[PDB]
Amino acid sequence: SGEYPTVNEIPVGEVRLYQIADGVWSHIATQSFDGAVYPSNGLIVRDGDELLLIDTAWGAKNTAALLAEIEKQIGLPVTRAVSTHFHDDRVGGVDVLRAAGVATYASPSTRRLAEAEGNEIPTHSLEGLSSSGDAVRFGPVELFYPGAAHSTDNLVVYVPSANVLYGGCAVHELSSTSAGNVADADLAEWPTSVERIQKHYPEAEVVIPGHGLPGGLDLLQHTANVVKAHKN
Ligand SMILES: CCOc1ncccc1-c1c(C(=O)O)[nH]c2c(C(C)C)cccc12
Ligand SMILES: [Zn+2]
Ligand SMILES: [Zn+2]
Repeated sequence: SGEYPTVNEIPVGEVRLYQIADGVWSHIATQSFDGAVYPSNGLIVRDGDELLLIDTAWGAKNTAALLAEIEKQIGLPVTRAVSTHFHDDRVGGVDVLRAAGVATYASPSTRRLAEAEGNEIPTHSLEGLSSSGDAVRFGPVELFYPGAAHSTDNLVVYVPSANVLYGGCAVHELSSTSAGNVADADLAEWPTSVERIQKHYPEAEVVIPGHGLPGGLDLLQHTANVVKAHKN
């Protein structure tokens, strides 16, 4: 009923959308992993009379449910998707997307890692993102590679028309007390990569983490603080 969705308010097997700004939504779904249940976020950005999707809904059935929710709530076709790193909360569902007519994209680094992991693999490679600080345009967004953080391949996404920064899993929500799933992380570089984001996007108004509640620019500093304390 208008608050940001959580596991407790998403019916089983479902997806919810949340309007962030004009022509910008997040998508929220839940998944089980290793016997625990987690929420995750992605992004939807209006691209004229089409939509750009950022990240899957963490699984094939969740991603089918995401497409249905988009049809119900927005009614414009999803024509392209970008996955922001190789984990299953970002690429799990890419095969569903690909069979629904969506063109799927990721950096070459993400594609290699996904393949090596046994995860679903986006079709198209995003060049121009291999060095930290690199940025490229993709429809209505900018894609930015901040350096290694949550993963070596993590990308962030900026929506310039709305000053929305989608941090993905490199950015944590303000209630977080730990650095989340750090299996593939670079704890030592992560603060430096966050500082690069802070420097590049000083006008961000909304910051969306890969998991949990959006907020403002303070999510960036909080993330650096939690990572440094996990490493300590
Ligand atoms: C282990 C604790 O993990 C987290 N705890 C809090 C929030 C997020 C996670 C988490 C993340 C992340 O931090 O991005 N990725 C996950 C995966 C990925 C690898 C699919 C699976 C399970 C959990 C997670
Ligand atoms: Zn991840
Ligand atoms: Zn994640």
